[PDB]
Amino acid sequence: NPKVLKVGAIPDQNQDVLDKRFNLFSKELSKQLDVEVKYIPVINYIAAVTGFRTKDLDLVWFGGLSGVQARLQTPNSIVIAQRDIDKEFKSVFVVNKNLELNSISNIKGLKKLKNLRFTFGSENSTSGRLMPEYFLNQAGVEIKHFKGKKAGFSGSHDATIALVNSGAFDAGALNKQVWENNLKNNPKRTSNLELFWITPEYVDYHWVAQGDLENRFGEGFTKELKSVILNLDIKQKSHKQILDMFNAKRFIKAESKQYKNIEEIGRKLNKIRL
Ligand SMILES: O=[P-]([O-])[O-]
Repeated sequence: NPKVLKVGAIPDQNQDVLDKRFNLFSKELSKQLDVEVKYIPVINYIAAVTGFRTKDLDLVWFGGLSGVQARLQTPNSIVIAQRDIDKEFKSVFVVNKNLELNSISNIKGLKKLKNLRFTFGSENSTSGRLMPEYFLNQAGVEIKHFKGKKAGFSGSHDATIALVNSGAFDAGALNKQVWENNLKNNPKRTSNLELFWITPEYVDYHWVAQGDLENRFGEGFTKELKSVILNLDIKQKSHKQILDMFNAKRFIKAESKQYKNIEEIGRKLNKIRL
């Protein structure tokens, strides 16, 4: 249906959170743009990229890696916006309390994760896989050093927390904002977990739009869409509700140039391929 603006997102958290966030976002866009807007869930990160490529999705909340992948597969698409935090984004490594492992204050301490059961997030996660693996490798830790000579891939930051919290895995890595959200608002999910390490900064999440929206929605639509997202205003109750779900005071401009380092890291780890 070409007259519906279809919103998507990488499934980086439990579906209940995603539904609430993206349905509220969609309703606000629909009011301001005077068009039908619908959030369309997907099963995994690959499905977000491929749904964008096939034009089943028009406007998608991507991670750094998955947004790079999507824009490579889908030429002439548009980087729309990000949060302030997405310019200086971080991961956390977490460990199960039962290990009695002390936190570290230097990257070389990641060697303490060798011979443990370790899970990443999605195979295509920036904060849950790509950057954690990069940092592990800098410490001399490779996937083959983990218990079983393999790592888990949980598919989402909430799922990583749940796996380490249950003792299915000893350790994992995830989005630092998600870790903090769970720690405060869902403390039972984090009862058996301790913060192990906070990573250096890198670029992450961003909105990506199709390049052809004008043909369906009229001249100037993409500009209007970008404007609506950038002008979301913490002082307005309905905007606040949306913005709080993104753990942000505002959205800001983002350009394709800024994802060069993620792309290069992706190439080095053979992760540009889905
Ligand atoms: O790509 P995102 O899960 O940090």
